[PDB]
Amino acid sequence: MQTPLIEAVSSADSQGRFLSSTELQVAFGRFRQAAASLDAAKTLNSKADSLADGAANAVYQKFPYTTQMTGSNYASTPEGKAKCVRDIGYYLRIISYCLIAGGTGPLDDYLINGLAEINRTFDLSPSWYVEALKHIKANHGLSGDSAVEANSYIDYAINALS
Amino acid sequence: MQTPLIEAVSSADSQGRFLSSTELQVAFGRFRQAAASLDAAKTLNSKADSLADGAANAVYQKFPYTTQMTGSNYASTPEGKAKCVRDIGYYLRIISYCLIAGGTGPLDDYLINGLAEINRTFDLSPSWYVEALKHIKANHGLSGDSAVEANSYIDYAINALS
Amino acid sequence: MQTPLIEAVSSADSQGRFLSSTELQVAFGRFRQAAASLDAAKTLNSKADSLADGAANAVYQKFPYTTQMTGSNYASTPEGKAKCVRDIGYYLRIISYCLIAGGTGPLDDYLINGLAEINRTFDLSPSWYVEALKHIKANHGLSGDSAVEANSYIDYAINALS
Amino acid sequence: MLDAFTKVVSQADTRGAYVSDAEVDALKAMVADANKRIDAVNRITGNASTIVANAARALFADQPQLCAPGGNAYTSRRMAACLRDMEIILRYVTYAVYTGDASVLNDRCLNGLRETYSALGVPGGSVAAGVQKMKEAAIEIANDPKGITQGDCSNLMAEIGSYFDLASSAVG
Amino acid sequence: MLDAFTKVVSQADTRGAYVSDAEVDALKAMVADANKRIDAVNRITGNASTIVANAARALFADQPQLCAPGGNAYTSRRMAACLRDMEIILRYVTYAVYTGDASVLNDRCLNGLRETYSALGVPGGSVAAGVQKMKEAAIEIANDPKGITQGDCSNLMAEIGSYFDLASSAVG
Amino acid sequence: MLDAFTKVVSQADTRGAYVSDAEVDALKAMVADANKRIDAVNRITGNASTIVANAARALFADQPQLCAPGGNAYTSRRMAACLRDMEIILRYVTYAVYTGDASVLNDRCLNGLRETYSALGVPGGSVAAGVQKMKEAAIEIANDPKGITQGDCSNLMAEIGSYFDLASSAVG
Ligand SMILES: *[C@@H](C)[C@H]1/C(=C/c2[nH]c(/C=C3N=C(/C=C4\NC(=O)C(CC)=C4C)C(C)=C\3CCC(=O)O)c(CCC(=O)O)c2C)NC(=O)[C@@H]1C
Ligand SMILES: *[C@@H](C)[C@H]1/C(=C/c2[nH]c(/C=C3N=C(/C=C4\NC(=O)C(CC)=C4C)C(C)=C\3CCC(=O)O)c(CCC(=O)O)c2C)NC(=O)[C@@H]1C
Ligand SMILES: *[C@@H](C)[C@H]1/C(=C/c2[nH]c(/C=C3N=C(/C=C4\NC(=O)C(CC)=C4C)C(C)=C\3CCC(=O)O)c(CCC(=O)O)c2C)NC(=O)[C@@H]1C
Ligand SMILES: *[C@H](C)[C@H]1/C(=C/c2[nH]c(/C=C3N=C(/C=C4\NC(=O)C(CC)=C4C)C(C)=C\3CCC(=O)O)c(CCC(=O)O)c2C)NC(=O)[C@@H]1C
Ligand SMILES: *[C@H](C)[C@H]1/C(=C/c2[nH]c(/C=C3N=C(/C=C4\NC(=O)C(CC)=C4C)C(C)=C\3CCC(=O)O)c(CCC(=O)O)c2C)NC(=O)[C@@H]1C
Ligand SMILES: *[C@H](C)[C@H]1/C(=C/c2[nH]c(/C=C3N=C(/C=C4\NC(=O)C(CC)=C4C)C(C)=C\3CCC(=O)O)c(CCC(=O)O)c2C)NC(=O)[C@@H]1C
Ligand SMILES: *[C@H](C)[C@H]1/C(=C/c2[nH]c(/C=C3N=C(/C=C4\NC(=O)C(CC)=C4C)C(C)=C\3CCC(=O)O)c(CCC(=O)O)c2C)NC(=O)[C@@H]1C
Ligand SMILES: *[C@H](C)[C@H]1/C(=C/c2[nH]c(/C=C3N=C(/C=C4\NC(=O)C(CC)=C4C)C(C)=C\3CCC(=O)O)c(CCC(=O)O)c2C)NC(=O)[C@@H]1C
Ligand SMILES: *[C@H](C)[C@H]1/C(=C/c2[nH]c(/C=C3N=C(/C=C4\NC(=O)C(CC)=C4C)C(C)=C\3CCC(=O)O)c(CCC(=O)O)c2C)NC(=O)[C@@H]1C
Repeated sequence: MQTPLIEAVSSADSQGRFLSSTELQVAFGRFRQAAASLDAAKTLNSKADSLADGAANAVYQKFPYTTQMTGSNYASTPEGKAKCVRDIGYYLRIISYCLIAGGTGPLDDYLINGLAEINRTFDLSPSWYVEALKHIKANHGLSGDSAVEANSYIDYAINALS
Repeated sequence: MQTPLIEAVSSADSQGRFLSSTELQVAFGRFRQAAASLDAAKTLNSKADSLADGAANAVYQKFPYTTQMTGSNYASTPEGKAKCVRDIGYYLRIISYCLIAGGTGPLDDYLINGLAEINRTFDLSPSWYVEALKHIKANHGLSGDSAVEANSYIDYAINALS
Repeated sequence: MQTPLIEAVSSADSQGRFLSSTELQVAFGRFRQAAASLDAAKTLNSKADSLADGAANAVYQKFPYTTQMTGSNYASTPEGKAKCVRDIGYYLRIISYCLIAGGTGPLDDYLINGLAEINRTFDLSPSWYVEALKHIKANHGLSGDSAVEANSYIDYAINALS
Repeated sequence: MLDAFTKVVSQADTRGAYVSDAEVDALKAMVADANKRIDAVNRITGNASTIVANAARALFADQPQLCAPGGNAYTSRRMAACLRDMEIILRYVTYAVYTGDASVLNDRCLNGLRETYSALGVPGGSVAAGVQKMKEAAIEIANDPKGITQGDCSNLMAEIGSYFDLASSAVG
Repeated sequence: MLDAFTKVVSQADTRGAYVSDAEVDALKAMVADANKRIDAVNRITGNASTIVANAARALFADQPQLCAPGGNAYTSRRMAACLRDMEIILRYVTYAVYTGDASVLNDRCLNGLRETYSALGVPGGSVAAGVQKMKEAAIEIANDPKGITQGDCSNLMAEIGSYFDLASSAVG
Repeated sequence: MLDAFTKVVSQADTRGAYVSDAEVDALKAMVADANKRIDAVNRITGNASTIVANAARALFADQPQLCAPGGNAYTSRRMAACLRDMEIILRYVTYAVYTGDASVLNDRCLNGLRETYSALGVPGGSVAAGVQKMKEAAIEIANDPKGITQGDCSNLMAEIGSYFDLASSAVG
């Protein structure tokens, strides 16, 4: 699962060689950002339930048919809304993992790879999750480079859905 | 073993896909001829011993040395003639299978594949079996499309021997 | 392990075929030289300890630092000299095997393949063994085609070290 | 592979016998019903993504731990792999229906599959339950009396069923 | 692979020893007889298709169920595969005779062959009987006293025999 | 493979949980010490051929039968193969130190290695002793107090050690 560190080892290993000064400098780079990103992941944890509801509410506003039309794939029921907020909690949790890992690896392995197949088979619209992500982006309440990173992960997820 | 049905499945499977309307129409085609061919196989069964002797006699006429020259590979003995009529019974039986299966598959898998190697190693002349097949073709006593099919299988066997 | 005989079988086998008249003539060639080469191997056995010391002495003359400089890789100790004469005994013994086998196979499989890696890792100079081989070449005391062969094997070893 | 006709041929050839009159009549009978056979293949094939989607929904309603975190269909990659297996098994089943023989399904899909799943840690029991849900969705679709000439497809649906059950037994 | 000379070398190298005077004299003796060796390889090689054909005839006379319907050499494809195996084994045997060592035959032909045949359902016992028939045909041809300078090839024929017997034991 | 950060992530994801504050602080602590980590990787990497050479010397002094004739490191080809294995294991160890997780070493080097050595006849016990000698040479080099800013690398050296010990246990 791709992080700056694993990318370097995978390059070195595919060429049968020991790590280079450059791959060592990759690690310094990763370690220079790490602590502010780790902090960002902690604040996302303390606001997760709050963000997830807020996001799911923002989806029900933008797409009112999702609250009213009956059928498995909609939030017209207690169970439908609970599925929806769950899915939003997954995007949020998996995004916090990207802050921990210093790259998109958790996003690729846990969510993005197969996403189209999931959304098609279960009749879930990608645009729904795009709105939820937009809400998360505007309310996480992060600042500094933590925000710029978190937002890169959110943008990367929106782009996979589009 | 190739029949119209198996050819279609093997095409579909090698392309990782479900069967097409066309492959369905292949099946209709196969099923439209099947019952007259099944009938042909039944009449060949009721005349097999008769045809096999008649054929083997026709071979002993055309090639008189096969009845007189001594040695393993000839019909100069009770055992030699019994081997010969056996082999003719195999061509006839395997031909009846082609009528059942709707294609040359049984002929390819049971008789034709390796035939040259068999005939060379055991010093059997292909021309002998060509004569026997010619006799079968002129006495099966089949009519309609059954005959045209049976004869295609007989021709296909003669061609493999030439 | 390559000898004239094994080379022929490996050619025949890689082409899926039986041995040719030519590969039979290869064997005659090998067998025509064999007895004089077998004799050469016997005389090398009876002079091995003598040659090995003589050779190792010739190395200590040419490269006096090997007797004086301390450290693992030198003959400055009882153990260092005993390692050295051992190594020389290996080149001599493995050369006698080439006379037995009618080719360089034993030299390739037991000594030459990996030699550079061994010499580099253990800080042994190839030039040392080149001198030892030169001494062996000038004192084996062989004549006729036995000498020309033995000398080809010695030259082949010197060339691998250079 | 074998189809229904070469299956009968190979059993005969093994005994050195012609196909009997009875076996020939049994195949004629199968030829007479072949439009129905080809409808089932057509209907299942054309509704493949619906049969997979609905069977998956029903499996996960019955077995929600499969897709909760730490479950073997949790994460999009594993969910997609699971749906893909369901599709693959349905595809081999349609091939067995078309040929009228299980051998294509056995030889190219089921043989070795139990062993593949245990080496992976995929719960074979739950795959079997997924296959059964596809069976139900598939037979409802294949045996729908609307938009089709009316008649009896009872033996054919039992045959379709037996291919789904073979898939369930191979992994369960 | 090893030939007779490198076989002796490898056993010596393992002990850190020079080849003994005795072992050297044993190889000289083998060198003195080498024309006979090369005749046997030549004669078997040049009569390969006859040795295979006749051994196959004798095997099937002895074991007619192998080629009756349902037998493992029935059908032209299986008969051809059987003849091909006989040829392949004869070819590796000629290689062992030429090198004067079994290793080529063991390493490239016999190792794993018993396991291959059981996975296939080929009757190893009958393959062994086929190899023995090739042994008899091959030794009669190799030891024919016509058209050759007269002398004693007794030890060489016993050696040829032992390679055929190794093939029989590896599968039987 | 996993690195120290994704190792923590994967354990959390399995429980459906966010990484805890405690686990986050544990990783921060590892981030604070990361210059030391990268020195160890650098120092071992840059002295790789010396660590291998010296460990090999010490192994063979302790176990001279390995390289006497008939020993499994006797002949230049086998000696070279042995040195190469030592280098390969040292290289995977440096990768585990850099990532801060054993998974790269387990997945790409150690898994299946015991089985490889027994099929070959390589003495796993002696490979384990060779790895231990590399451990000693490597830690002396990594923890050398000359030419480096002064401080405490105790936990890091214990970690390096545990990767060498994992390699020893996988084959010994
Ligand atoms: C049981 C499966 C259901 C059912 C089947 C059934 N079908 C028919 C008749 C036909 N079926 C076809 C099939 C196709 N035509 C096509 O063009 C394609 C795509 C290539 C397919 C798959 C055809 C041509 C016929 C004949 C023409 C027609 O439409 O009538 C019957 C009638 C009897 C027969 O065997 O011919 C039956 C009974 N019937 C049911 O009620 C079941 C729910
Ligand atoms: C036992 C196997 C039979 C037998 C063998 C035998 N052969 C010889 C002599 C020779 N054999 C050859 C062989 C070949 N010459 C060729 O051109 C080819 C094709 C490349 C081959 C295989 C040769 C050159 C000789 C010497 C010349 C000759 O023909 O005499 C002997 C004589 C003793 C010896 O070893 O030289 C013997 C005994 N003899 C028998 O009676 C056995 C049935
Ligand atoms: C225990 C392993 C030994 C030790 C380690 C140690 N290192 C530092 C400080 C640094 N280490 C580096 C590493 C590199 N700089 C490079 O250019 C390269 C090649 C790419 C490497 C591997 C760097 C940049 C520093 C900071 C600058 C410096 O040189 O001081 C410390 C100090 C504390 C810290 O973590 O920064 C320590 C303790 N110290 C010992 O005494 C051990 C024997
Ligand atoms: C909320 C924005 C909208 C909504 C959601 C809703 N989702 C589902 C069902 C599923 N969602 C997934 C998604 C994931 N699975 C994963 O493993 C991951 C990565 C960790 C993701 C993102 C999956 C697999 C399902 C189906 C399986 C399951 O039940 O868990 C439903 C139910 C769908 C159904 O057909 O039953 C609903 C209702 N619904 C809305 O209307 C909102 C706009
Ligand atoms: C009759 C036209 C002539 C004739 C026949 C004859 N045949 C044989 C021996 C064999 N024939 C076969 C052929 C087949 N084996 C198969 O499996 C199949 C496909 C199902 C075929 C067509 C084989 C394998 C043999 C040899 C093995 C065996 O004995 O069964 C013989 C005996 C040959 C011998 O050398 O002993 C004879 C006499 N002989 C004539 O003269 C007729 C003109
Ligand atoms: C004598 C010319 C000089 C000399 C020799 C010396 N050699 C060694 C150590 C080794 N030599 C080898 C060589 C071989 N191993 C093989 O298997 C084969 C093929 C059969 C060869 C040629 C190897 C592997 C070693 C190291 C392992 C071992 O100890 O056996 C040493 C000791 C080196 C050390 O670092 O301890 C010495 C001293 N030394 C001289 O100064 C002479 C000029
Ligand atoms: C869904 C109902 C269940 C489930 C499935 C699941 N399967 C896999 C992984 C594999 N499945 C296969 C099976 C096939 N491959 C083929 O080519 C064929 C046709 C011949 C079949 C039947 C294979 C080979 C794999 C592994 C290779 C790959 O992923 O392509 C997974 C992934 C397991 C993992 O840990 O990565 C899953 C999740 N999971 C469930 O829980 C359901 C019960
Ligand atoms: C004839 C005496 C017996 C017999 C033989 C028979 N063999 C096969 C199939 C195979 N035999 C082999 C063996 C080899 N392949 C090699 O490359 C080598 C040299 C290294 C050997 C020794 C293999 C690999 C096969 C399978 C693959 C293939 O067919 O090429 C068959 C066919 C079995 C089947 O069911 O298809 C037969 C019939 N049969 C007898 O009854 C005799 C006792
Ligand atoms: C040296 C300390 C010990 C020793 C080693 C030795 N190893 C081999 C042969 C092999 N070793 C491996 C191991 C790997 N290959 C890889 O790619 C990796 C990384 C994933 C490892 C860890 C393999 C695959 C082989 C066989 C293939 C090859 O040679 O490349 C030998 C040769 C054995 C032989 O008989 O030829 C030796 C001698 N020997 C000792 O005695 C030491 C204890």
